[PDB]
Amino acid sequence: NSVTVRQDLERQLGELREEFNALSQEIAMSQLIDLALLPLDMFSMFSGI
Amino acid sequence: MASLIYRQLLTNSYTVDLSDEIQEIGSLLDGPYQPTTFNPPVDYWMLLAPTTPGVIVEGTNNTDRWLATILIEPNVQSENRTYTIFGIQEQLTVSNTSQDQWKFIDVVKTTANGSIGQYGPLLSSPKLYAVMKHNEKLYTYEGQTPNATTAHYSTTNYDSVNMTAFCDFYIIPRSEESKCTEYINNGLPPIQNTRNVVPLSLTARDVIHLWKEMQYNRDITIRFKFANTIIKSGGLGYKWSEISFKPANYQYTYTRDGEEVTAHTTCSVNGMNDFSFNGGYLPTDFVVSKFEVIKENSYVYIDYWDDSQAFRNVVYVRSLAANLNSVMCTGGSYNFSLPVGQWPVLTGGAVSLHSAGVTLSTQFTDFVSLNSLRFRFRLAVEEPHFKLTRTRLDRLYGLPAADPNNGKEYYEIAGRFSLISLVPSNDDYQTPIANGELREEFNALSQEIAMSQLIDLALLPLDMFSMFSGIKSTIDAAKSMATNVMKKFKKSGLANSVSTLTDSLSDAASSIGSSASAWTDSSVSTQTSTISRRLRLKEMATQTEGMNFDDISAAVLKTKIDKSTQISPNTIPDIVTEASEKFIPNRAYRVINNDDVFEAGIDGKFFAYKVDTFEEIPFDVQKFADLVTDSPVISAIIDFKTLKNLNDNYGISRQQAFNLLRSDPRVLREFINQDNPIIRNRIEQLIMQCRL
Amino acid sequence: LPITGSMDIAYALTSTLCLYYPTEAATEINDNSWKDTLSQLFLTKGWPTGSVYFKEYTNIASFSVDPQLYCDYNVVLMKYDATLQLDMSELADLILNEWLCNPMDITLYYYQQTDEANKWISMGSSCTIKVCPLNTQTLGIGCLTTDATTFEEVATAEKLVITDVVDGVNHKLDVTTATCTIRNCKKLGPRENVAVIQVGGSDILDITADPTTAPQTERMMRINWKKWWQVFYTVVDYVDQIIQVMSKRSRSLNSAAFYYRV
Repeated sequence: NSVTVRQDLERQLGELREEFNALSQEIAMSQLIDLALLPLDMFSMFSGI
Repeated sequence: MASLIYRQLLTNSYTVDLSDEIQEIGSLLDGPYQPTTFNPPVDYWMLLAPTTPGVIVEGTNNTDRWLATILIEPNVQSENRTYTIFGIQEQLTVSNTSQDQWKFIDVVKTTANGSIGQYGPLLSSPKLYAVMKHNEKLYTYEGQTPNATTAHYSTTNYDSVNMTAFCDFYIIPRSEESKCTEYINNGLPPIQNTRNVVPLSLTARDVIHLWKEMQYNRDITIRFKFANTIIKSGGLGYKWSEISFKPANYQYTYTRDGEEVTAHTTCSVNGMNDFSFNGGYLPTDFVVSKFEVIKENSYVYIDYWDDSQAFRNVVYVRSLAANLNSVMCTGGSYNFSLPVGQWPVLTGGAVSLHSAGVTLSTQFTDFVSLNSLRFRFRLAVEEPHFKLTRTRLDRLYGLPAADPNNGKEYYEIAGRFSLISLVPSNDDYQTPIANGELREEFNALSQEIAMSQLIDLALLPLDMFSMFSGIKSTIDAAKSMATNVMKKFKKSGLANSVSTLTDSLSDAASSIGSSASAWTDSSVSTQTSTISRRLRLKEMATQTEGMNFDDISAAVLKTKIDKSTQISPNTIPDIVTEASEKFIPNRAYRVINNDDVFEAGIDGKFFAYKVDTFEEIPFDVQKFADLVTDSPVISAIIDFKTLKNLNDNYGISRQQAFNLLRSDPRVLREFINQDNPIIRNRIEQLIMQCRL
Repeated sequence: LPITGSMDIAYALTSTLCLYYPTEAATEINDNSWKDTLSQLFLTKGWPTGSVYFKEYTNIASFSVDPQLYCDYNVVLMKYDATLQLDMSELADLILNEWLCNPMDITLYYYQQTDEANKWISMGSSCTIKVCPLNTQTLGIGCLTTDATTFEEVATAEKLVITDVVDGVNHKLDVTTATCTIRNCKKLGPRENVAVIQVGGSDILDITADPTTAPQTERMMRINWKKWWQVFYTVVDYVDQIIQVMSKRSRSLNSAAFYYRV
């Protein structure tokens, strides 16, 4: 029974694009290929989400 | 391939159950209405809901008995109370043990001027009464809540019984009986479930209501109010029972750059809270049963109607959106009336309104039915305090249902709404402003489709999205379009066939082949035809190679759906269900075993040949049945007749023939390009058969 | 379109000029025929007769009302003061840059920013711009959706305002829509047809909202003064450099406004 707290905002989509572009180096090759080999689905996508 | 649309259709069909559950929640009360006189027909119930003490309802006979109803509030001990029964005053004894549930008592006079008694003990928190008149007997609610029965009497002149009430009542047919108890034994039903939301004049006939898109982007200035219902309990005014929110009506006028637009608005609230301020148990003290306040988990709805060139095209909506601007509502002082001492005063209370949805709605004023727009509003709690002085109620937030008017006779909301309507334009002029043969047409339209594009489309599989992404839809009906087609498809002939095959397979875990199996269960012709008919179900087993018949059926269905225009959204499930079964009764299948090929036809054809030079081979049913159980199966688009005619009249190479036996799309399309008359004849004969 | 040439082969008016002056200069000079004298001086310099127009403005704020110039070559003399530097910078940035605007409305629509090349421009007599942000579910933060008093002030008693707020968040605006009109404009690039000659002391005229960038291009000039005729003589006698520092219109989508191109 308190006044509703102001909902938080979201990180700017431009900053999101900058961060995702900068994250390029930290990716392995063979492990990524083997992960792409494994099929995914709606339940497997958000396991850590 | 393109057959996948069938496989998904029966796959996710189970989801309809969930929607069906919601449908049963959405599967309706008529009322409320002004207290008047009428003759409610037989097979109809009376769902009365009074709140104010007084004579509730009475059925007049003038020749048969007198029926009277008295409502008694709690917190009153054994005393005598006076009411106005049939216009003649009468005293009645009242003794109540329950403290938060009101009680109804039936009074019966043996004749027009007989003796007076009190019986029919009813206790209920929502204070709801049920009366029925059917099959030479009168029904009335009897028995303690929640589960009870109906008292039965038999007195003459049933159909002429006209019961005059003094409260709000609902009329319901017999079939909603399961609803009625659920709407009687389980609290006051929400107001949005009603048909005639506003308690205004009563009508017994209310009905809930090639093209071109038309866009209307206008502006609205909504002025709306609230409405309180206050009742005083028993005793001598020392305590009240209910101070609640009720629907309100407001009709006004404004300017829209010249026009004196008449805007009719109605308001309602749902999901409210009920704060309980329970006083002392002594008979003489300030006690309040329920204090209805609005909080974050409660919403307020506004129904808006006004004459305009936009509102006259709302019956069919393509898209709808709202961009309202939030408006604050603040309450005023509400002073109670306590005869002795200082009466309590309510102060404070303030909220804000924001728009989070919109749809169509129904509204009536006198006898005019309307197709109104219902705007859904979410609420937010604010800074100003809300307290009840003279007591221990402090530090609460919201807005009380005591005096939200705050002196102002209207609350202003200004915003812009944009909707897109569909209007019947038989040409590119004469656009209106105000608001079977399909079998033959579908069968006749099926002679002009091309072949190469048909094969190309049959190569690309479809899904639940591509099937309806090319057809225009109405947003009201597009909500339930996949749901209805899947519900009708789960009752299709193919569904029965697959269910029977599964049941037989499972039962087999307890002929014409080598041993017992779920597929070996002119005599040769008949047995082979039965085998082929059962093998038709293999197309749902994903054990095929290359293209299949169902792919062609789906492709032609898509093409003729796109080309056709005389089909309503209510008609698609029937067409799909009939087409998925009746299409292509003349199916052929062939299987390969050690350079030998056996082929069987549903119509009764059976042949066998070798892959080297296409020499006729005597038919052996045993090996066919032995191998077709577990082996690749390929739809015989090119059967033996076309293949032999091609091998004779045209000099094909081995690769082409071997791929044709496998029905490779590339070589078949190459033949289509060459425009060989035999392949054209085969394709056209196959296509012509596609009709209802 | 591509350009093909060479770097080893020896490869090598009819325009308009507008001079902008404060009315204080006209008051100080105390003459009526000095326009004729300037025209004849330009004719001596090598400009055709009757090819120069002069435009006068009552005040800096008044000239900030739709400042759209109408010359191919533009040089404007700007008054100097230390108590109105913000509006001077606003006028300089609006004149020296090209903008493409869109109509707006505050009582019906919400607005936001997504790129730093887009800003809000309000022009008219006086603009009392007030704004506060919202959340995803449209609830005021530090403000109420209907209360016009809790709205934060961003512009008061200003004749021309260029505002910029944090991008990516919807906002609600309040102003009297009878004394000033607002438009949503994007900075397409540099406007090379104009130049500002700040007649006074030190320059604070910033042409960007980015603090880390302090662009001092060759199209901004500063000069001290004690008599207006000195400034006029310096401007007229040095047309060559101030003209070769500018260029023609580079616009890809021209606007609809009056132009003076004889």
